[PDB]
Amino acid sequence: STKESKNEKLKEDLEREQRWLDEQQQIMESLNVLHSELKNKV
Amino acid sequence: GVLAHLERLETQ
Amino acid sequence: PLQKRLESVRKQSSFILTPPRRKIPQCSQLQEDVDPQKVAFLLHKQWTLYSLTPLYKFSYSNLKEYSRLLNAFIVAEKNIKVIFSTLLGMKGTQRDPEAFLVQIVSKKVLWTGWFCCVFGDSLLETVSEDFTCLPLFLANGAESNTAIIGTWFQKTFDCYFSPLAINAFNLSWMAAMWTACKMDHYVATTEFLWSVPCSPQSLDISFAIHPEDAKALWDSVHKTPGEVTQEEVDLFMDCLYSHFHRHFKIHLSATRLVRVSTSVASAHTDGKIKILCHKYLIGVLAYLTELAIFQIE
Amino acid sequence: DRMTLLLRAQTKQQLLEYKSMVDASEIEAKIE
Amino acid sequence: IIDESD
Amino acid sequence: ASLQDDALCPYVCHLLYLLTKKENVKPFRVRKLLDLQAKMGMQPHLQALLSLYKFFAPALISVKIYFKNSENLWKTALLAVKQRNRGPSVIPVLNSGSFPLEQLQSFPQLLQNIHCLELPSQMGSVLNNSLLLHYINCVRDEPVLLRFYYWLSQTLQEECIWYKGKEFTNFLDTIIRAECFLQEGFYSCEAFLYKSLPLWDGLCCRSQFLQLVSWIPFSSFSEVKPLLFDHLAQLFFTSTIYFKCSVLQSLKELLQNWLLWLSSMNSVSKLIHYVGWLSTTAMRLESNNTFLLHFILDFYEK
Amino acid sequence: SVLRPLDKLPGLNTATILLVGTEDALLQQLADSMLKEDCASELKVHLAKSLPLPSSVNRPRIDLIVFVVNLHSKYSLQNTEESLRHVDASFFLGKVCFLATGAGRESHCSIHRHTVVKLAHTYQSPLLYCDLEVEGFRATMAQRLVRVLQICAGHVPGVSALNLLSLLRSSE
Amino acid sequence: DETVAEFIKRTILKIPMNELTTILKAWDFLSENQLQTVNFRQRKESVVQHLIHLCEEKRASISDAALLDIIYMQFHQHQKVWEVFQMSKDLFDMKQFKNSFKKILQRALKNVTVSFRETEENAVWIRIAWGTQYTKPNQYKPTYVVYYSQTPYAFTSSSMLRRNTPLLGQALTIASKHHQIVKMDLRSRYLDSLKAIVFKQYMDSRIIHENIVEKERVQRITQETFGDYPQPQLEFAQYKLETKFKSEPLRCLIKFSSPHLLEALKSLAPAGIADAPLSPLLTCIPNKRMNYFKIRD
Repeated sequence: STKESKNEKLKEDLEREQRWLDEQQQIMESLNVLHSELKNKV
Repeated sequence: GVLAHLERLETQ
Repeated sequence: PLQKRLESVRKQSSFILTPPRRKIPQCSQLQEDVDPQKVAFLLHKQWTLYSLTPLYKFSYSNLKEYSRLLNAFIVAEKNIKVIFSTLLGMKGTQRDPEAFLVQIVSKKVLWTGWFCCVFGDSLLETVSEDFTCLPLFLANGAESNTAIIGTWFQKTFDCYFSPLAINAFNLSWMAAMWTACKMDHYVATTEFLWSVPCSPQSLDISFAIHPEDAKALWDSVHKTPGEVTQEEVDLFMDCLYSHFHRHFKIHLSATRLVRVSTSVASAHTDGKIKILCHKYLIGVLAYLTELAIFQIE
Repeated sequence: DRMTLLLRAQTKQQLLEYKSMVDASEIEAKIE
Repeated sequence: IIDESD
Repeated sequence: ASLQDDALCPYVCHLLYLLTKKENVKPFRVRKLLDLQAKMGMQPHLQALLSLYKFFAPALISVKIYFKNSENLWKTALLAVKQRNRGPSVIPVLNSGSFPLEQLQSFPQLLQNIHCLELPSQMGSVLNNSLLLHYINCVRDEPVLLRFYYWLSQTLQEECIWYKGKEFTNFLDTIIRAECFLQEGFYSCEAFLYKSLPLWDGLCCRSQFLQLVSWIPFSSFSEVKPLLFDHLAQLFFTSTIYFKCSVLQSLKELLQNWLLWLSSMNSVSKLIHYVGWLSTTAMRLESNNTFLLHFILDFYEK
Repeated sequence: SVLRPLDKLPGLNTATILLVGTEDALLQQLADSMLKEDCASELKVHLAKSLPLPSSVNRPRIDLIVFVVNLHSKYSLQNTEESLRHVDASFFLGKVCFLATGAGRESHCSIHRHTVVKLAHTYQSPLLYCDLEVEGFRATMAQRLVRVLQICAGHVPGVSALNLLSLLRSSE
Repeated sequence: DETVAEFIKRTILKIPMNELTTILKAWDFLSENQLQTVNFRQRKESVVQHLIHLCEEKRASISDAALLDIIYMQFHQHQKVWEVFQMSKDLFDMKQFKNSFKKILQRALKNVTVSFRETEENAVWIRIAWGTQYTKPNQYKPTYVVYYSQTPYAFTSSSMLRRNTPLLGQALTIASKHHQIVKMDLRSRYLDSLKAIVFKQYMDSRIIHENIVEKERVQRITQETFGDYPQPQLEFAQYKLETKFKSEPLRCLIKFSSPHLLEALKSLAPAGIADAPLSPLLTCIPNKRMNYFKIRD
């Protein structure tokens, strides 16, 4: 029963990890494009 | 999850 | 940055080092910048203790802005006014920031708040430049006003007041500390208060000693001149307990000390402080200032 | 049965401890 | 002695 | 310009309180608002708008607010579920060309305005608002570190003293969820656990405590053992076998986190030797129960 | 009368515990928590106020010594150090333990916990912190004491009192 | 008169409205029909105004108002502190006693507001309102004296009696046909307990307890010293001691405060706080009929 419980726990944690990874991705492109725009403006 | 499972095991 | 060395210093903070001896305060007149009327209003009054995290972005110039903001908050909560004043001369060192008073006047002062820090440098040694370190708060007035002011300060400066507590060890130490102090005019006999631990309210022993007898016993159990040591405090308590047991065959040692009053000042476990004599006032603050740090750390 | 064998084991450990105590009747790195 | 004279 | 009308004045003030940015706080408007305050008096809505103007432009002044009649007349049930979906006291209520924090309600807004963000007066709402957590992850600002440290430490102290429970458990669960992010441990929790571990019975909030030891900052295995691992062994040698498996899981998670952070070696070697000594001692202790052996072997695979 | 661990012989799968302190009601409640559940081995509980223990020719082996200390009163301390002079050093080899009550309430702790920590470290004896007032904490300490009794009594093969002392030893 | 009207109004305001009806049943100055004309479910202002109307319809005086105040005191008998006077050195009559007391108090200076009210167990209750040679006696600072016929004891509430104490004592002793009158140092608030004290009218065999002889001895000694009967409800004690140190005599001063004394003291020995035999200074409180003590070497 511990083995199942940890199996679904790891599945949920992995899904949350992909969620965070996806969000920080567009965070990174937004930050990079903002930095490039500021660099080009000056 | 599994930690909640162990805790419900000590509940017994 | 500051966080790393702060982690290290509270890692080094363990209950392994011996309690250091404390220097007995000497008769010190009020400082020149200290206004006698302001302290006279402060002294001979009851104060409730509060420990505070360092202020964030606190300026002593825009006091009127703070007063009007508190007034606006109060009227939002609901013939009263809020007054901010700056009090000089009660900082332990130049490092300790300037102290100030806040008053509620019904257009007759009803609620007073004091923010201060005396000889408190460990917090000042672990703080950045933006913050202001006055971790000592004294409240005198209605509890509702105190709660409202605390709510405003929590919303504004991102801090809390914590009700500072004093145990029996600290209270006995401070009792010995002021009974070591020399008072020219013994105007209040020393008095201790106890409370037996029992779910129904039970007997509360109050034990009073004549100031001359107390001073004689102290000097008998006084070994290091100008300094107080843990052995002195322990022998003081042991002599009192032995006297009580010789009188009544009752082990007072199995009882919780709850209030200690002497000629100069009086303290209570819940956080009540009464001050009578100015000559040691400043030193008093310094001692209790350490407790705020000991609650912050 | 099981109670007999567990009593036997406990008596064995008690006897070993008593033997160690009677033998011992006659720094920190060494102890470590 | 419990002084009863007060 | 609708502030001249005294029938629209409170509602116009309530609208401007939500609409005002830093660019809108012009000197002429500050002067006219001060004159209107002098004419009408320190009205609540006027004072709220004036406090916002002071926040945006403090130099022009010296030279979460309730408004009356603000009842939502259009509050249907579906509008309520949409308003609650629009939000993606233990936690302080948040109080505000920098981007206003209240206007931050969408992910693209944060993407556009990450550079011009402003630190909140209180950052407790940062915990349950992932939007500000994104900027916190990289801000690396010294003052906010101390501000959050004192905040969370005193919050933990007051919650613990008030407990002696479900709200405390939920708050600690939220703290753990935030700790899963940032890929690094906090120090307020570390200090609280150091203070409370010797006093810890082992069953008050065991689920909550054992997940914080997983996120412990890397340190030499010579200062934590005298203060931390001694009471850990004290509980381990005397508590339930399931609690032993529990602390084994906690320490293996700690080992995983430490290896992840590092990617020195003497410290982890000593930690492994210590956990192995605990392992063999407990394996003897429980009449050689394979239940703990499974955790031993899983830890060793990790 | 100095107590000795090696005076008489124990019963068939019998274990005994001793609790010395001042608060009789707390000791009674702690013993009630002790005997809420009984393991395979029979358990005997003894309660006393001070040492030396009253003379009794019918005394069985006392395989464990536990001193309860309240940080709320120095009287309990003075009791503990006065009673400590009526026991041989052999008990100090893992047959003695200290349990402090009320340590959580730092406001109510009369004596500072550093004092009792130093006292325990001086004699190299295990030190435990618990709150007898709380039912849950008392129960947890109950299985803790039952199982440390099982370890020290020699019921489980493999370890002895000095082994658990080397286990429960503090760094400093 | 308006003075008696406002006096009655103040007394009614002191009376809780939940028992006002009983007051009337104990007052009986107003007819029962007048009582029926007033409902007690309505507002406090309304009921007090109706009572004022009722008493103004009849003739309001000082004697009836004083009787109402006396009966209010009877029903409460918990708001004042009582002291006990002893007379020493056999025919009694109510009427002549009242006449003599009234004559003496009138001869005191010129006048005094004196009212009598006989109660069960020969408890004559006397309300006295003092007045100087040039002013009507004040009804806001009254005193109460309780006299028991053919008895050597009397009770007095001392709220303002310290102004003229010997006058009341000499009047009481001359009215009681007794020569010597003294004040014992015994002061308390529970008047009924004073009444009682002055007249003396009051399993898991696996556990093997050790030192059980000590427990059985201490409980037996405590039971023999105190007793199964509920101890009198005494609330305040104070000892003034001056004895040689033996460890220039030390002067000590202790005060015992407890909502229920003689019970926490009863539980000290079972709790182990004090020795099994308590000191005589605490075991003779009901025996010696003494509450304040003085000790010398």
